[PDB]
Amino acid sequence: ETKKPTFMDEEVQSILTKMTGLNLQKTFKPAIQELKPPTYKLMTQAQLEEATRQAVEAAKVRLKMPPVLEERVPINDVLAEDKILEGTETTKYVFTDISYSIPHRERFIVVREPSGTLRKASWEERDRMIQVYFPKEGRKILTPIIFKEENLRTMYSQDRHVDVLNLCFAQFEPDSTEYIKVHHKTYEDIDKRGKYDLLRSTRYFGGMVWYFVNNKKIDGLLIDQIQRDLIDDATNLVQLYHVLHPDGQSAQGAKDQAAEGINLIKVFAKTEAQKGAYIELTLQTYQEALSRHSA
Amino acid sequence: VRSSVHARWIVGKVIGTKMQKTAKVRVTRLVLDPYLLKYFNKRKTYFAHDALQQCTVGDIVLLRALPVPRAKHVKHELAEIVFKVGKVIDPVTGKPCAGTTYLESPLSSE
Amino acid sequence: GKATDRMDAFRKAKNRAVHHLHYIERYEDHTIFHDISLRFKRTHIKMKKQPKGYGLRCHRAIITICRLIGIKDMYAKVSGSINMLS
Amino acid sequence: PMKGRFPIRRTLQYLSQGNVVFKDSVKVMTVNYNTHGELGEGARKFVFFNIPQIQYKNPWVQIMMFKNMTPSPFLRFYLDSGEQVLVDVETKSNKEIMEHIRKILGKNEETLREEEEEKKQLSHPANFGPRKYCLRECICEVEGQVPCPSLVPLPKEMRGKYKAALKA
RNA sequence: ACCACGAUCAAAAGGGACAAGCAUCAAGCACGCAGCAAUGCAGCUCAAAACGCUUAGCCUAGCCACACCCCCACGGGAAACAGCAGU
Ligand code: FES
Ligand SMILES: [K+]
Ligand SMILES: [Mg+2]
Ligand SMILES: [Mg+2]
Ligand SMILES: [Mg+2]
Ligand SMILES: [Mg+2]
Ligand SMILES: [Mg+2]
Ligand SMILES: [Mg+2]
Ligand SMILES: [Mg+2]
Ligand SMILES: [Mg+2]
Repeated sequence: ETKKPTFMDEEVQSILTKMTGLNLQKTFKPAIQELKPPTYKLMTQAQLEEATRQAVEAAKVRLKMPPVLEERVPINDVLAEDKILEGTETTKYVFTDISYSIPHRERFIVVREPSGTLRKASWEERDRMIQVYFPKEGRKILTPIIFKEENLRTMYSQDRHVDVLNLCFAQFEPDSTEYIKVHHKTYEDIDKRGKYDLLRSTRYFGGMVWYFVNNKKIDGLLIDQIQRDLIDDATNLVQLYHVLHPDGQSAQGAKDQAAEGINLIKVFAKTEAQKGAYIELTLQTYQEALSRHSA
Repeated sequence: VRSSVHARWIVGKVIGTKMQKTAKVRVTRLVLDPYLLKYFNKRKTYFAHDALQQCTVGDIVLLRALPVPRAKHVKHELAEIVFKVGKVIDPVTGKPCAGTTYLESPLSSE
Repeated sequence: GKATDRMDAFRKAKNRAVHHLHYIERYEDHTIFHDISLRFKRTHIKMKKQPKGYGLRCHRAIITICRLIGIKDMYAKVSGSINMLS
Repeated sequence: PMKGRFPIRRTLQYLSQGNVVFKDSVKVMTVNYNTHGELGEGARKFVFFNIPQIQYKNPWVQIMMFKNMTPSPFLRFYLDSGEQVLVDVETKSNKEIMEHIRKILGKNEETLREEEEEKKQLSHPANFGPRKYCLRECICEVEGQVPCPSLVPLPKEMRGKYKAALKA
């Protein structure tokens, strides 16, 4: 009938890509690593514009948003219950099919329990066995302690939210419970302190916006965009909000009033926005500075 | 098509015709000098069966491997004379030439 | 500096050197602008531009002179005659 | 310095920059070129710059050169089936010659990508053995598993010196 | 299991490739080819190192060689740890 868009829809990806922005200086920040002597080229004005164009293309690949997945369902499937083996072993066996050309989500990984049961391995056992035999660079078999609540607050105090998301992406799977828990705790810390600029020009901004829109908490990000003269982004944020909440007070108000442009932010600020008063004030200040520049 | 001979097709220069129905052919290959990383010619001798005794010392020939060696050192046969000595036919135009000069102009037959 | 006494030679040398000063261009105030390869008489010197943190990996006399110039990162190799003045 | 003109040719980096990898049918490649003449200039640069790169990527293909045997330069390839491929190169540059032979007798980028993948199957990450062949030598290197006794002494209960002592 | 007109593994045989030093080792001396055969031709290798002397286990997931000596082992000399421990 009428399906609500997904994160990977072409319309949603285009909106979130523009809201993210593309800053070559931040996307290609100098990395602290083993260095080599740089090379030099003599370029005309046209060759330089072409080299800058290729850098923008390489940046749009680096800003590719990871897909937002729902939490995976636990695995609980018994293949056999060989009761004759009960009490013959004290430790369980973990059998991993290491056939090279098989997707990791299609590999059979089973466990023979001391009770004689042959069951499929759980998601946590799977990702651990896959790292044992197919070690991925940046991933650890034992969960690093950085992901403890006490150590994440230290990372947030230093405004290293992107590092937390880079660590989480390398350690956990996108549909894992640990992955979703860490991403949501990082998004919530950014919303509480208004640190939305830390994720701009990164591949994690779209996932953060997707989280605020679904949980109906875009007031903070909307205020941040107006204070930075990003009304084109602030207007798309309200439109994306109406698209994902069609049967809402704001979405209807925009239809009844045929609101467009800045008018959408006013309709949203009065109906569904929780900080409606602070949005009208922040929006009023913007229109003033825009009039002074016009005059 | 199978054959127990290693070198299936090779081009070489005839350097001897003193054996009956056998042409002695010098074959050169480029071999990389590992230290200098420069290619140098490495030559090897092959005996080729020439049933019609049509090979002349100095002509360039194409050798085809035999299914099995017909003698201790005869593992190939004359498949084609590429460049007859002193009687070259330009493959690009099909006209006879003497070095870098035509003996019959390509314009003769249009 | 030349003199019968060593301290007199020290005085002459350092007082004269300050009147024969070069100016050395430095890339980002820590290395040279490009690889330098030259021969002076029979002494060969090959210098390489290096990134930050590389340090001075050079003949000990070149290290001393680099610290006076203000070069922090460079590689140098000396071949042929190792004549200090050359 | 390195001897000769264009010493870059005598470096492994330059030799590996060849993009011509002949199909399995190519067995011999003869090169007929002239030492003098403006119309044979591209063929001379081809012999000077590219033949080393071709031979490096095709070590088992015989390459033989011939000087001043005909009025114009040309390449000729001899295939395993007995077919011969004549390529007229007069007036062409050495780059146009390399692009031509790559199109008619070179393996495409797809065929080469596949071959590289079939090689990666020979070094399975899950296998244990010497560093020359495997990433890890022993399972004790995997975090969480019982470490090597040479680094962390095993508990007395897991050692035969004290298992037999108690049992005996 | 048995046949596998197959796969795997791998001899013998054929082709190719494959250590170091000495050229004051420069020639080797039958080392080739044709023919169904009879037999005919006189060729074959070599300074791009033949032929020869000397040294050495090797290219190490391991491989090669040897197994008291006479390269071999009918035979002979002779009576065997280069399996472990030991002298
Ligand atoms: S090397 Fe793994 S137990 Fe010793
Ligand atoms: K023996
Ligand atoms: Mg064999
Ligand atoms: Mg000599
Ligand atoms: Mg002597
Ligand atoms: Mg020898
Ligand atoms: Mg020995
Ligand atoms: Mg003994
Ligand atoms: Mg014996
Ligand atoms: Mg013993």
